[PDB]
Amino acid sequence: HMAISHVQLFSVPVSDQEKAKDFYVETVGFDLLADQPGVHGRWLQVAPKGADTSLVLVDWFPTMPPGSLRGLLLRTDDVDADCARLQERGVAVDGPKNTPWGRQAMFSDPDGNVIGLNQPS
Amino acid sequence: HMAISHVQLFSVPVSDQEKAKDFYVETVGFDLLADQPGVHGRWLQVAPKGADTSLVLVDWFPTMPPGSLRGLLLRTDDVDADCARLQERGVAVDGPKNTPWGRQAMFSDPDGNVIGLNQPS
Ligand SMILES: COC(=O)[C@H](O)[C@@](C)(O)[C@@]12O[C@]13c1cc(O)c4c(c1N[C@H]2C#C/C=C\C#C[C@H]3O)C(=O)c1c(ccc(O)c1O)C4=O
Ligand SMILES: COC(=O)[C@H](O)[C@@](C)(O)[C@@]12O[C@]13c1cc(O)c4c(c1N[C@H]2C#C/C=C\C#C[C@H]3O)C(=O)c1c(ccc(O)c1O)C4=O
Repeated sequence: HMAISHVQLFSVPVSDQEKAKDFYVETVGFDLLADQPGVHGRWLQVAPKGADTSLVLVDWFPTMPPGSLRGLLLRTDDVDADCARLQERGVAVDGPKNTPWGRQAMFSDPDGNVIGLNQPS
Repeated sequence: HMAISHVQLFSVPVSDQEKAKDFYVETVGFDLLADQPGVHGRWLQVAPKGADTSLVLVDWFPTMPPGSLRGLLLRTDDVDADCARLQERGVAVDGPKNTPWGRQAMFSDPDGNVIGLNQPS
């Protein structure tokens, strides 16, 4: 019986990392956990405050070109307010629409990776 | 401040969903959270028991070809016992090795997506 407790982190492919940083931290409001050298380049690691699973903003996997990532869904406690905030902050939002699984919206980062919001029922 | 609490889920590109599911559920030991019809096909969702962030094994994003995903790291309380459990079930493992950020190991799913394991020091 495996001792795996959770996903520590996964990777999002970006091109300009400084730009991605400011987007995920200032615009989307993630916490900046680490920004330092890593083995294949600059390790840039972000997460919603207090979450167990963080995201790494990388540029070193050929198999994941910048902006390729889809099907990422972020849980929020208030999808209307978050959409209002994003729009305020100069991001294009698609939604919020209702769905069988909660109230949802979509937007994209500066490379074109597509991020969902979901507030469950 | 944004009302985003955590990443609800993210996507892992696969070809055969029935193989993938058996791999993640039987080999890697995840719980099966859903196996049901979705928008763009079959919705198949796996997570470590207890965990906030879950994984969807999808086939339908052209920008994420099967087996293309990298830089996924799973947190575990016993990487040594995990690597030996994986090995006895037919999985080629690279590790464990000590790194600055914990004891770490690596393996691929049937499609070639590279999963990491990490037990912190
Ligand atoms: C082909 O797969 C790989 O290159 C690796 O085997 C990985 C993906 O698995 C990997 O070893 C990598 C790796 C590189 C890093 O620079 C770091 C890390 C690292 N672990 C694996 C993970 C990953 C996500 C993108 C990557 C890269 C590898 O270069 C870290 O884990 C790490 C780091 C910093 C603070 C942490 O708390 C931490 O956990 C960190 O800088
Ligand atoms: C069509 O919209 C999109 O392209 C977007 O990618 C999302 C983010 O909006 C996406 O709409 C998708 C989507 C399809 C689904 O079939 C589901 C869902 C779904 N939401 C978004 C999510 C995603 C990850 C891969 C996908 C694709 C879209 O088809 C769900 O969110 C969902 C589902 C089942 C139980 C849940 O608790 C749940 O949250 C579920 O079946």
